[PDB]
Amino acid sequence: HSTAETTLDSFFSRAGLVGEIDLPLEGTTNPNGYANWDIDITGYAQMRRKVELFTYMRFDAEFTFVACTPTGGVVPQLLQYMFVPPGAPKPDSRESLAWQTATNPSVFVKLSDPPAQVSVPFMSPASAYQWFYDGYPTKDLEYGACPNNMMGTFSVRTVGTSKSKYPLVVRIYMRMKHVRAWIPRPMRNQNYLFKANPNYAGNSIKPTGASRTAITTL
Amino acid sequence: VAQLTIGNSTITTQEAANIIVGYGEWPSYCSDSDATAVDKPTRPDVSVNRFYTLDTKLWEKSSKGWYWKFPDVLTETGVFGQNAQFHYLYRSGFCIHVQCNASKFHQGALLVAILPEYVIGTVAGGTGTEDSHPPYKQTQPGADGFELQHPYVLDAGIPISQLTVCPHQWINLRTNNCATIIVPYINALPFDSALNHCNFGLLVVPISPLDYDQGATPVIPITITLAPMCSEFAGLR
Amino acid sequence: VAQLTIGNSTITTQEAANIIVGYGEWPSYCSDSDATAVDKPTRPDVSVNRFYTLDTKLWEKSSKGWYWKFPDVLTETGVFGQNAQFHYLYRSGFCIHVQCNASKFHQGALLVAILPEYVIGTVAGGTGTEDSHPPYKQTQPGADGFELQHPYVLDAGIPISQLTVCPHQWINLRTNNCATIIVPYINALPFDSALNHCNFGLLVVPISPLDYDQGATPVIPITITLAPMCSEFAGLR
Amino acid sequence: GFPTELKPGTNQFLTTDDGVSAPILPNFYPTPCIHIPGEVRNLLELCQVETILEVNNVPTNATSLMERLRFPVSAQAGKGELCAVFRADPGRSGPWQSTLLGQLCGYYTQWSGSLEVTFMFTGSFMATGKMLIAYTPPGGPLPKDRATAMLGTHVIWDFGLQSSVTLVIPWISNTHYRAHARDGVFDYYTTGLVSIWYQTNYVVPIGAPNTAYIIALAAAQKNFTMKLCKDASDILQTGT
Repeated sequence: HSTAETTLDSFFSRAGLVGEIDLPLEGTTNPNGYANWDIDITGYAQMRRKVELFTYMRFDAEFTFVACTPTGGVVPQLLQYMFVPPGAPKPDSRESLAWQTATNPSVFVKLSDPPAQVSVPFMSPASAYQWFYDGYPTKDLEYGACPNNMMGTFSVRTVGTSKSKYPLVVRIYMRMKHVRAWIPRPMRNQNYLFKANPNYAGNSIKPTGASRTAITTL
Repeated sequence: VAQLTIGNSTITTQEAANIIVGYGEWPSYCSDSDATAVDKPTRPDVSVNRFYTLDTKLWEKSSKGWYWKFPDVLTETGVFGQNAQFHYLYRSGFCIHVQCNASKFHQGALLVAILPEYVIGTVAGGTGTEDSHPPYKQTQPGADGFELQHPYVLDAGIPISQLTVCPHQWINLRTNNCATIIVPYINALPFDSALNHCNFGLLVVPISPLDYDQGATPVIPITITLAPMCSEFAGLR
Repeated sequence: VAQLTIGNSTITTQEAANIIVGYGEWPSYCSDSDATAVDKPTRPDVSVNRFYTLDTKLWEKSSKGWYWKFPDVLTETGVFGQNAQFHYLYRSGFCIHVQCNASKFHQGALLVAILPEYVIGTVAGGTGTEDSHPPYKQTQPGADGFELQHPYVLDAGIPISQLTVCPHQWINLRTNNCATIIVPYINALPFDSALNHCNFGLLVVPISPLDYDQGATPVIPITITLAPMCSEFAGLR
Repeated sequence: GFPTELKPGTNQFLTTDDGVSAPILPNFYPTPCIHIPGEVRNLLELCQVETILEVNNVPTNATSLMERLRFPVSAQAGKGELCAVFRADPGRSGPWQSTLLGQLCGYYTQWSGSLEVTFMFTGSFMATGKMLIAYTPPGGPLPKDRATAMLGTHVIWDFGLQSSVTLVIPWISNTHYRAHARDGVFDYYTTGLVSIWYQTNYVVPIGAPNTAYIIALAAAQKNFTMKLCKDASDILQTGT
């Protein structure tokens, strides 16, 4: 019965899959053996609903990178995951001098080696992130969108001058730690429409939960 | 809001409204003398001390009222039903808790009371010429209770106009809903049968008829939850 | 004569013959550290601590011997069978007691022993070319045990000529009958599954063949009675 | 070199396991946190907040969902009539799903504690009468009629007097494991049963609304627990 499983850190812990990069040898998606992933903790489906229980949050995260082949095979390919601190520019080519700039923390690891993990501190220049922003950050509709909440950008890529020899799939897991929440708000009860705002189906409004026949009949 | 949790049960009842303790006595076990002096009666503290929530009855603009008979009501469903069936002698206090889920757009008043040795009496035929002692349905109405046919005379020629002279509590919708009564063991014997003699009866009558402007759920659910305080049994079978 | 009574059971076993305590350790609960540190494992002292008396096996002039697998043997019959089924993790010591009802006109000797992680191995086909891991009948032979097919190699290429290197006790008819062994929890994990991994096996083989001059009951009953010492479980389902 | 032997679990990644790993930005000093009013430290704080219990969870129509918040009482109903009835199942589907308590439980596998439903009469001021709220612990089906219902724990509520009564549910334990179709979730079993009855008919003077509504507010008591996490959430994030 220990009320410890109901804390905030015990509610928001656990490494969840938030990203899945894909470097097919040949095809459409990521045709340059590299891709840019913007840290988005909603990469985990049911996470949005959860964090959105509060108005202000603060936390750190431990990202883990489980990469393999689509088959699930291990291969002797060396990778480089780079981190783009919100504010610095991201790579655009397979050798944009971006991967070169030190102020962009990179971490080389082979697929042979166990998953790579690193910790991103609470970025935001604010006191805390905030899932809601009732205004405009002083043409276009810039409502509800809160600026400084950007945690950064991970840029995965196969080390080396030439393309990779095998197809690769990098899965990105992130567990948030040391959490502080504020201003609890009602629990979402209408399906989500966009990752952006809280819009909902303006006719397809369903009841918070299942319904019955008569109020007297159980 | 504050949910009481005594057993594998968890009723989310009000924080602590007003409860009428019956005849001013908390049900207790026993000193050291009974209908068994060389027979130390085991006191079920195990699963015999949890919350039981009887099938909610629906209150209509026309309900005449209902009643249950203790200890019978539970000898049915429950591990307390297990005890009352496999044991000879019995002594146990109680604690009933009647709740009413309705809206501020409804209205009514329920008189909830405990009446020791509640002996029923049917029509006695039709007009009054048949010594027909009420069915085994009115003497022990299981855990689903039974309806009053003549609420005014409580089915026993006694006027309900005076029922308040028993441990009672009112449930006026515009003022509350939950009502509680702690019943102590009331009998002319320390240890009595828990299967044939019903120590008492719980009545719950609509004194001020239920009502609602048309369009509101017409039936308000009355949820009776009870807890066996200080069960006692002697000799198993 | 003196009958031990620990539970709603009452075995009329000898006063107090000799019992071999396994690996020299009385089965106990646990210090304060396990496969559960924020999960205080409830310790069934209720009906999980009584006497169980397995269906007596009949010893013939030809019985090859029998064996049971713990904790499996009881996950079947019993409230200890209730626990082992509705719980995830498990840790429990034991205490087996094998009795033999025979007359001074019979003769034989049984080697009774406890062998941790008793992994069986069938014929492997017939001559030896089939990686057929023994049936679900030899890995967990319920509460009725299972017979050895090759007593000499205990069904696992190990010589019984050396089985005494385990907690054992002899049962020579001309000298006794009842034999006892207290088994402590032996595992490479504090809390292990009580449904898939069998902490050990109890063997009971006729080393000196049963015999009787013609005319005596040819089958001597071997009664195995056991008591779960210090049961422990974690998280119900 | 100092002697080491590696134990199983080496090179292993456990999603729950929480040791550590270096900071991607060593010298970064995360803008200090200032003071934000009303911080939460344990969801259980929330589980004790009263939230509207949709006891009247019948109208499903789109433009009626607002009625689910309250049930009604009126002149049409006569003494004894059963007004409404629901179960003490903070977890499971039903009227509790509207409450914050309920919604949180869904994010948990098992629990136990005492509950606390409150009933608010919103009728006229001139309205009077008695309603009989009654709880029937697990087992004993919903009382046959009002009478028998009263012989067990109940509370006669009188709005003529106090315009808001609170009922305490002793204890509900959603721990009695089960295995329905395939969703072997620890089924309540311990479904208490709250029923509200018309103790007296609805009484009002000439000039007042001959029908009122009652709002229900639930919440768990102090002694509430929650064990095991379950991210069951039908409302999921969708890519634009």
